[PDB]
Amino acid sequence: MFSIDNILA
Amino acid sequence: DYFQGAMGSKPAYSFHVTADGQMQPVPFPPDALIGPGIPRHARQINTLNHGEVVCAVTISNPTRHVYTGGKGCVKVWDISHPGNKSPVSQLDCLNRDNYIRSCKLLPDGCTLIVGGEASTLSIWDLAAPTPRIKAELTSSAPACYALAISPDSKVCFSCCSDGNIAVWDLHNQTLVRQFQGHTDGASCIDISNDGTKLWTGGLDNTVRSWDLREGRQLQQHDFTSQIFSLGYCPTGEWLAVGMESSNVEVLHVNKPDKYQLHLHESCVLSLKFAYCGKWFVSTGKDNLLNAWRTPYGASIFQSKESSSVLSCDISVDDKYIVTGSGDKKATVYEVIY
Amino acid sequence: DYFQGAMGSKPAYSFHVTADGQMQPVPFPPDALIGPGIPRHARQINTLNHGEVVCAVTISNPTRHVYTGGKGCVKVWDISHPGNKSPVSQLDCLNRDNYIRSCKLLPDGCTLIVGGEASTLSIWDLAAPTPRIKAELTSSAPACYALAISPDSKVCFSCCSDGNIAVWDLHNQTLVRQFQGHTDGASCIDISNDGTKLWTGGLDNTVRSWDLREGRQLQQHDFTSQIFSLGYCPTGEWLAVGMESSNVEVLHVNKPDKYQLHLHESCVLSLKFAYCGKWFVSTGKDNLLNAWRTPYGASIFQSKESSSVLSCDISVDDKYIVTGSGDKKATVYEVIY
Repeated sequence: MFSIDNILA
Repeated sequence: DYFQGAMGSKPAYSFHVTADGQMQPVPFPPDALIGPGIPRHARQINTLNHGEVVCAVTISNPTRHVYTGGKGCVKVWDISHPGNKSPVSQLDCLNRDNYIRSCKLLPDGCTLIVGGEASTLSIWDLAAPTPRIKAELTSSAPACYALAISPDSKVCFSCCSDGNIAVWDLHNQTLVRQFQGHTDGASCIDISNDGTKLWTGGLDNTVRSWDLREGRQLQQHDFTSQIFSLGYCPTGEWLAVGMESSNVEVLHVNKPDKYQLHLHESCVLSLKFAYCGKWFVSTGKDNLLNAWRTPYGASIFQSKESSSVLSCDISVDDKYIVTGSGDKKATVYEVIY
Repeated sequence: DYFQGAMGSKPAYSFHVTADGQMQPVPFPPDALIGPGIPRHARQINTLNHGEVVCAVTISNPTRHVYTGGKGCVKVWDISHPGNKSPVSQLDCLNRDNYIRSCKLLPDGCTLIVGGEASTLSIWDLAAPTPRIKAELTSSAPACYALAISPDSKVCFSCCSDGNIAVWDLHNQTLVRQFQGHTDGASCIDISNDGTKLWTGGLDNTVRSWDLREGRQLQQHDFTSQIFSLGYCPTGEWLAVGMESSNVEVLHVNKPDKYQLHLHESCVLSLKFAYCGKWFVSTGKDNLLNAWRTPYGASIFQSKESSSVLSCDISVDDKYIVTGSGDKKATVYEVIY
């Protein structure tokens, strides 16, 4: 599971 | 010409992988890098200053508006008025702190479906004034990561963060089917060119094909890393898959061989086939938009942006490419033939 | 090591000038940058550390030895090994302080004619198997800038610093004729593919053609800057000219059109056609080796070296390119098809 914050930071 | 071709070269980046483990650098045919319907280059023509990371982008048909999904809202930009510096509309979709992850226009351009980091998909009427919310689909999955519309416009497919694929009857707003299989989030999705099969990629390292009539999983491809993006060639035969590993894998549909393409240094976050199917683009966390020949992946052009490229779209006539940026903007490119 | 092409794009750099004044960017045909006999990559495989600026280079036929002309010394290198990297012999000139400007082999590969910034042409026996100086041909001009050997090997043409082309009978070791006309040093020279016409470039801003039998001047072309290099296409029809500005011009022989090509930022020091005639290279004070499609000059590759590139040769088999450098070395490139 990936949120955009995970993907970016 | 105005711009002219100039040939470059790299250490071999494109490989054919046969049924066994065997990996051969692709010898490019004469029309790999040049030919009818093959771009010569891409020219940046607009920057759309959303002001939040653009996780989703789509372009209208006819091309005149672009939709950028950021944090809580979709902004609508009129690119047929090149001087505009701000949106013409804003669609308030989710909580201001939740990212939009996908936005899809219905084939006729009257309706936009939006999903992201929330339980609700919003359906927007785009017939004037004043784009307005027409309906909501409420799932019990925490988030939507990707959407696809059936070619007849009747159904919306939503890739859920729990790995399920929700099938929504749009007319009556009812979840009519759920494809169960993915054991982590379903991250991407496309439909086969004959419209009979669904193809999905997952954070469980699989690609799965599904029969749309019967509802059953048909194939499974297990990889060594997570899948972030995928695209089905509109003329058939080939599925491109963007990997967390930085590879693009071009799978020969039903067959044991594939192409492995290595021109990213990080995760491949998005990909999209041109409508003619003869080429596609991939985008990376490494800031690159790569254009690739179908199927074997000769590198047609590369554009290096200022930040991670999270999302992309190509217009219906293959004339424009839009990309969404970690630098809180979208870029419009014109494809020059 | 395998390499693959990757297409790129530049602002228009290749222009066609027709018989009327008209100047238009070239629309490249589909085989401009791609095809049988067109390089896809130039791989640097050897550095030859001469230790003086390398102002002349030549390669044996068959490909085996490279000759590098420096200051008061020609070194001989054996490239049948990579890799390697050390000279196998050296030819020490009368006074060791004058730059060598040109060296050329007779077809049998055991005679080398050497000329440069002294009033003497040297004939070296390389039978041998260790080199011996066979004759010294003395001129009253202080320097030779370039040499050409007649296709029948009987005659050496020397471009003198005074503008004269001296014709030497090699077997008898004797000055037989002078082509007079250039009103400043002749810097470069080639023979037409039929063997009947001499072409020379000058620091008087002209290119001249000469009847090798009649003995005198046929055509003249007047230019805006000094001429530093030229080559005649081995398959006929085209004459490439390298200029003090930075332009490469490709003149249509006996016809009134030309191409003008702009990818150098400085003087075009040297130039050489592939023996198949389908492409050629130029080298620049700007450190570039540029490869160009015949005649219209689509950019096949560019290689940026550490320093000024003063000289080049391409092997008779089109497999190798050798460049001479202001960094006191030569570079051997393997041409990858």
